[PDB]
Amino acid sequence: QALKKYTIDLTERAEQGKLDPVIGRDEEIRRTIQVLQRRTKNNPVLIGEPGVGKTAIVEGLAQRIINGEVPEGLKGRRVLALDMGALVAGAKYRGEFEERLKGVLNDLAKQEGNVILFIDALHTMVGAGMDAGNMLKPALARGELHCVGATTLDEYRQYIEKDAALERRFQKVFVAEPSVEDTIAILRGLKERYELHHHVQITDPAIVAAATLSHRYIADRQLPDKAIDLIDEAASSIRMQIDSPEELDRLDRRIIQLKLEQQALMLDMLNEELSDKERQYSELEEEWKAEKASLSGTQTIKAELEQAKIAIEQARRVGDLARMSELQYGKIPELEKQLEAATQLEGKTMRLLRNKVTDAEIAEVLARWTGIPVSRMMESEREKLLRMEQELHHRVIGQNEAVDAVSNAIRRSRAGLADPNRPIGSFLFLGPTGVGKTELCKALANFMFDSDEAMVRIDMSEFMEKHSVSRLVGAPPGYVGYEEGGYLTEAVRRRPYSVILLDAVEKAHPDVFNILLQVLDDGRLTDGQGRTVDFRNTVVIMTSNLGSDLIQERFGELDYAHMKELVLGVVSHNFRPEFINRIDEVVVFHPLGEQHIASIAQIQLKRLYKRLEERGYEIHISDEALKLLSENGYDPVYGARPLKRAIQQQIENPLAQQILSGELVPGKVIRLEVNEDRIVAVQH
Amino acid sequence: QALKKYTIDLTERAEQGKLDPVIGRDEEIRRTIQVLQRRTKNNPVLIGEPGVGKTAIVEGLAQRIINGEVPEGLKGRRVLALDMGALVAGAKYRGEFEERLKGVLNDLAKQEGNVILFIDALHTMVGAGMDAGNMLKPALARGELHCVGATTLDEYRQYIEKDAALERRFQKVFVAEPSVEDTIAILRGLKERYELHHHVQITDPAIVAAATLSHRYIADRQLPDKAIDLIDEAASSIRMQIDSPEELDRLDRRIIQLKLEQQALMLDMLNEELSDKERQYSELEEEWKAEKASLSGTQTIKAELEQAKIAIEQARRVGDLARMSELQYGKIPELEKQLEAATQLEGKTMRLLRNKVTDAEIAEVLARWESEREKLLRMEQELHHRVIGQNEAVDAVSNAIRRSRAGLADPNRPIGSFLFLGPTGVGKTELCKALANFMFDSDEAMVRIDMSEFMEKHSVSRLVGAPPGYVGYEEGGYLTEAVRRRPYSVILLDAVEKAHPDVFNILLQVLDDGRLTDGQGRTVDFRNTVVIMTSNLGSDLIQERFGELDYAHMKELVLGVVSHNFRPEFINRIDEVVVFHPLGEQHIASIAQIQLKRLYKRLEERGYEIHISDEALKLLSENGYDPVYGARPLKRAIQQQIENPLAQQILSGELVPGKVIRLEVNEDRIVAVQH
Ligand SMILES: Nc1ncnc2c1ncn2[C@@H]1O[C@H](COP(=O)(O)OP(=O)(O)OP(O)(O)=S)[C@@H](O)[C@H]1O
Ligand SMILES: Nc1ncnc2c1ncn2[C@@H]1O[C@H](COP(=O)(O)OP(=O)(O)O)[C@@H](O)[C@H]1O
Ligand SMILES: Nc1ncnc2c1ncn2[C@@H]1O[C@H](COP(=O)(O)OP(=O)(O)O)[C@@H](O)[C@H]1O
Repeated sequence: QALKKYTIDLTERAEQGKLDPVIGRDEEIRRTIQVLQRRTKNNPVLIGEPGVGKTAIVEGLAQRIINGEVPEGLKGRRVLALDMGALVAGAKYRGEFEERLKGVLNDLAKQEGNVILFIDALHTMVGAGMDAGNMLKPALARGELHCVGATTLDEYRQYIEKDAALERRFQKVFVAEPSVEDTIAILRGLKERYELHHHVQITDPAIVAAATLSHRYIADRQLPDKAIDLIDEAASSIRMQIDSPEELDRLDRRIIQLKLEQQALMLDMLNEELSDKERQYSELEEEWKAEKASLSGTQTIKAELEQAKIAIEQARRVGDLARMSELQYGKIPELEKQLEAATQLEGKTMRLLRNKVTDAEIAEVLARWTGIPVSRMMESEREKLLRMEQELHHRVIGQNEAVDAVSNAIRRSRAGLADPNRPIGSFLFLGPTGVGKTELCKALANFMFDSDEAMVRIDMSEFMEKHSVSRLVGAPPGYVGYEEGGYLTEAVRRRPYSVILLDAVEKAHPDVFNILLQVLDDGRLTDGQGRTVDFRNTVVIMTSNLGSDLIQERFGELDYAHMKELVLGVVSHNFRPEFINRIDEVVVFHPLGEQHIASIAQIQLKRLYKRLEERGYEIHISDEALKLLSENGYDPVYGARPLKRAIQQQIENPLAQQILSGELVPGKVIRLEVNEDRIVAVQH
Repeated sequence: QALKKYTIDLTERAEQGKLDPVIGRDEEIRRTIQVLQRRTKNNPVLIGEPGVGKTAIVEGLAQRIINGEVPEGLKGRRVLALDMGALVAGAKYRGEFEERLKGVLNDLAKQEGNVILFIDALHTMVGAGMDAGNMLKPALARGELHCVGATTLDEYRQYIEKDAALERRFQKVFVAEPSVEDTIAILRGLKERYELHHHVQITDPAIVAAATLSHRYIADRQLPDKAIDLIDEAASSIRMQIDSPEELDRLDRRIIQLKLEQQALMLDMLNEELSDKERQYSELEEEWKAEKASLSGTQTIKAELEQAKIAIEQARRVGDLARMSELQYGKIPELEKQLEAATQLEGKTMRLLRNKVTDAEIAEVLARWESEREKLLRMEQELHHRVIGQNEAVDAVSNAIRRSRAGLADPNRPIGSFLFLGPTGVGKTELCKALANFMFDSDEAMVRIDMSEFMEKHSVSRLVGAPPGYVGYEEGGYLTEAVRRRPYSVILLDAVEKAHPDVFNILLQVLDDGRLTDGQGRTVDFRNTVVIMTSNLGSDLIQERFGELDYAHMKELVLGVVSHNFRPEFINRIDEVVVFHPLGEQHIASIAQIQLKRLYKRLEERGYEIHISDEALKLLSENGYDPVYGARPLKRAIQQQIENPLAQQILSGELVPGKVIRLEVNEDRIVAVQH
């Protein structure tokens, strides 16, 4: 024969129950049977992005052939899974490939249409060394084969819409991703399957949270394959933690260590201590065996329940009379209620932990994938949001108003009250140059997701040309950066949960504001390569200096409201009404006071003492030296980077020179005493 | 059956202890035990760079199966290692290979989901002749097979990620290269193995030095394989030096030579000399046999100690009562103390020697294949070797190396920042190449980029990285992209006086943190390099008044001149400003002598012998040296004024070989004569 040599008889497998009873998908099975009951062009192809269960649609079609939900044009049909890889890979020679394939077509035509041929990965058939299309073509035209394809949409439009004859030989059935609730229903059927295998239980809140958080976060793989990945991987982690016991291992190491100690000593007391620890070890071991026996009985009774369900389906196919009522009314409710009695018994007895996969397990598995704070406000990030003013003032002294505004913005977003097409929050930082624009940016990226490195800083001062705009969106096809990628859009597509930091957007060309109009309108910024860039998870922050002299000269005896309205008017003179129209909340910075400069110096002393204690020195400072640093590092035009370069040039250059001179000794208290113009270090 | 015909039971070998004690890798065995117990994707493939013991990760999984340290469902599995190579070519028929593999797969269907299959180099399962992929692509989805793959990343990315009916029956259990201390941990168990085969002793400082030098120097292979091969080859080296001596060879050649002479003379005295040397040879031979007997007894009783350890482990597994305490209290301490007595006895008697493995043996195995002070002294000495002159600059760079390579400076700043001030062509290129030839051990382990061409606005668009679709684009980038090509080198920016303020902004970004991104979004670090610049105005002040002035106030005056020309804060972040003198007579003489050395090497390999006169060297010194260029006019003047009349005369059929070819002078020429 040929058919047993190359194909996989799926109806025999579904008759042996080795498949998945996939719930739903009723319209796609209907449209596949609409195609398969035609006269010519009997060839549906199942098209969708991978993971959506096109193989499962074919297997569910086979299960409906076996049970008999099909019309009277498919009953008794066999479904055979041709393996396109299993015909190419023997052909060394001229015409041994076509030998096999003509053998397959003669045996299927001997069956006389009684065999629905199934071909998975149909885009292997076309380019496989003329080969396989130009023999199947006279059979696919006359309907004497019954091919069912299964392919990704990209391989469809690449390997078939090219070759138009084999395009019209087939027929599309567009398969869409399932919904969230359909994903939940699918996973409920698959829970009822999977708890036979991993010997555990699954609580349906973990199922719905798994589906929702997988749809929220995993943006490469698609439903339901990613949800099944999460559920199965958590089931395997719990199958580990059945036999992971740690306390028995600690007690065994303790008793063998005290055994070696007592055997070396042969005052004693250790016969008594070892007897107590052996008694505790035996009790924990017997409790462990009791838990194992409980889980074994629960698994066996769950397996007998599922075999009873399979047997009552056997009675639904065959048609025994008393067997139906007997199996149902006896076997289903009593086995379910003592399955729940075993469930509450395991809830009583599992001290040595879980057999029920909770949502925290899903959080641990998805955190091992990516690392998001996946779950909700867990009173650690939530109290962080309740002290988000304090959390931002942990690193950024001063500028209370913008801290409050950004805190309110993220408090709106994490509660789900943002308009979910816009990005998380637009910001127009104003005011004096170099106070903590970038420090608030770093602190925001820090206490948003990870750290200061989950950002993209873009100097907008460099973009002053038309081809600069074509750079930062991406060059259109047939041109240059279309080879070598866009600028902004690639930086977003690498870091999808990030912060975009612009720098002096007023120094940019007067048209990049229109790209920002698209950004702050809807957060899709279609690049040069024609694929969308999704800003709905990010935070766009823009910095400027359009009223730095205006704010520094009028901060005295003017409140926050008049300052905001005045700088709104001035920015309206500079910018356009559309651009400031799309902004969520323009904040206004104020100039710095000398106590804030002293606080910046304090934080620099904190980080410098940390670095030099990692180096190995114990250094103290007089506050007079702090006052000299504060007076030598502020100006109305530059701000606190004068303090930074003053700290660098007056500490980091001379004191490290004194260290490298073999002068200073690690461990000594090093008081940074003052000079007339400098700071001297002593060894005391 | 066919399992006996084509598989390798790992569990029987670990059952009889033939395999290796797997050390570490708890996490990867954990991830393997996860992926082995799922319902889908039930086939891991251990993926990493090759030779990191992926086979032994499977073997340690098998050992934990035998020792019961696995979860409950794995308790009772069988690990079988199917060879891709064992199956191939018993076939003249049209697929006898396929028949045998079908018989194996039916046997694994008969074993009913128990046998866990091992295959390494899973790409060979994909293409080897249906051959092994699509005979098993059913069995890799029908639950009758639990294969454990093992391959490199490249074969996974090609031959498995593509094949979409195979792509989701496999997970990437990533196995990384173990660290130095991890490799130490792996070696500390197999040291027990690697003495019982080679009859020697291994010491732990040699092990950590071997791991350190292996990770530092051998870069073809990786850890832990290369450290293990160093240990095993050192064991072979000591096995050779014990089993095979030198003075015995000298004495044997001497006695057979004097035996030849005495047999010839048949005055004598040689009967007496030969008898003395034969007595000495017999004494050394008997001492050598005594040493060999001592080492034989030592290693036999060491193997007895190890078999006592194996026997007390057998008594731990079985549970005999008197055997445990008997084997412990008898067999361990007396055999250990007389093994140490044999060790100190060999320390007394081995003269004719070595039985241990030391770090000197590690150096020997590395050569037949320690950092800061030695590298400091070798750096300074090679500075005095290659580049002539500029000993002040030698000391300046040596001071900067002593300041930066102590580690007590900022690791967020670039290492070497300088300004070469002096006339051109004096050896600035030579100094850069000597820096490169020590610090990265090649002359072109560096980057030379001139800055004199970048006076216009097209400097950041030509040095850093161009906008898309303009002049400086299709070479990549001058400065930034060379570091992406060579992250391990030294950077030069000659003629920085012709710069542009964007370049000064770039260099302040360099001297701040070293990170710098081009116009298309690639973050490039500079801190692992050395950046050097040049100017030629205070150099003209040097050419004016280097004589009768010092070096330090010279440095202060030229730093003031640079402060006139450059920004003070721009040159403030520079580590050290150096001064280059005009080399005048003796260094010109030396570099001309170097050019004469390479000329003499080529003319000696022709077969001549040429001696220069010092007067002709003075003519070359006066004709080639100039105050504006240095010595590249001296190079072409050497080329012309020597080689062209010389090659004129040699091809004249004139200068006979084998004579002193004296470079005398004419009134204006440099002529060679024959006498
Ligand atoms: N409705 C469903 N009910 C139950 N399981 C499903 C359902 N749809 C998909 N699955 C499961 O999803 C997994 C694979 O889904 P598929 O859609 O078959 O992925 P796929 O068909 O292999 O797609 P590609 O392109 O071949 S990767 C199997 O474990 C199926 O059981
Ligand atoms: N409120 C603050 N708290 C702590 N440190 C700050 C604060 N404001 C500024 N700094 C320091 O001041 C400097 C300002 O630099 P930057 O923010 O880059 O310039 P600009 O203020 O023009 O945006 C930063 O380098 C930062 O170290
Ligand atoms: N746990 C371990 N401890 C020490 N050495 C190991 C360990 N595991 C493997 N090795 C070494 O790795 C070598 C095998 O390399 P392997 O990883 O099997 O090959 P490949 O390069 O094909 O992945 C063996 O010589 C073994 O000594």
